[PDB]
Amino acid sequence: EETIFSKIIRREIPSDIVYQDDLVTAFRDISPQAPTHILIIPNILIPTVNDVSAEHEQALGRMITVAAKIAEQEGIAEDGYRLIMNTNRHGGQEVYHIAMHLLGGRPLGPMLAH
Amino acid sequence: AEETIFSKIIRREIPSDIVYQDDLVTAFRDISPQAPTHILIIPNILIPTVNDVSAEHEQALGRMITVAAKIAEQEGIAEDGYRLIMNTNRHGGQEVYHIAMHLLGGRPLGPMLAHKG
Ligand SMILES: Nc1nc2c(ncn2[C@@H]2O[C@H](COP(=O)(O)O)[C@@H](O)[C@H]2O)c(=O)[nH]1
Ligand SMILES: Nc1nc2c(ncn2[C@@H]2O[C@H](COP(=O)(O)O)[C@@H](O)[C@H]2O)c(=O)[nH]1
Repeated sequence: EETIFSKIIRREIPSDIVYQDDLVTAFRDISPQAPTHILIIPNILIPTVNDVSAEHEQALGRMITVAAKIAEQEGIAEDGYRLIMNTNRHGGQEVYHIAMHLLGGRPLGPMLAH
Repeated sequence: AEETIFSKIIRREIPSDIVYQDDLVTAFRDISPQAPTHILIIPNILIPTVNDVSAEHEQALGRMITVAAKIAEQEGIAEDGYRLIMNTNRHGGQEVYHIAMHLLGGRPLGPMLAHKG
């Protein structure tokens, strides 16, 4: 059940890719929600965070280490930012290939609508 | 940087109720829960901010997520769904300078950002 994210990874549909290595691809979100909104995803199809196992841990860590790098080069590192992963209906997960959202460029919070 | 109370939680130097701990990570309930499940997963090493992460941390960072997934399932929220959030510095609203992943769930969580601008 490949999603559009695998075609993005493979440069078979256009996207603004900001970083890629053998574990991870990062690209700008097509419907951004903050001045910076970048997605960082594993190059392998893992549909939900429920599907992760210990073998994925390096790629999972790289997603965070890559978001940090990207936060710096976006000029958002000092003022700050948020990283978010959504899972299933309560999380609002829309694409079934795991993704960390990097959000920033302005004060962001609260974590959840009250 | 100096240690936060989380260090004393991890080291069991302070009274606590740890939900999970291994070589790499520790998890415990937030003191001010923002959802029916609100559990923090943190590395056992002081990393003040996400800006302080390096390659050598990638295994512990990955463990934070595989552990979040394990806890979400133990909590009965894995199928319904959940959010993992990490906050950094002022714009993220980071209150404690030891990195933490928030596992939030137990209800429909609303928009990913309530202030959507
Ligand atoms: N660049 C790009 N972004 C997408 C595409 N499809 C979805 N997105 C973005 O990625 C997010 C999907 O992550 P999820 O909703 O699964 O957490 C959505 O917020 C959406 O804005 C796409 O085909 N191209
Ligand atoms: N159990 C517990 N939770 C705390 C303590 N101090 C802060 N917290 C929770 O952990 C979060 C700190 O993470 P941050 O705000 O840095 O993302 C806060 O939202 C707060 O609710 C504490 O001493 N004990």
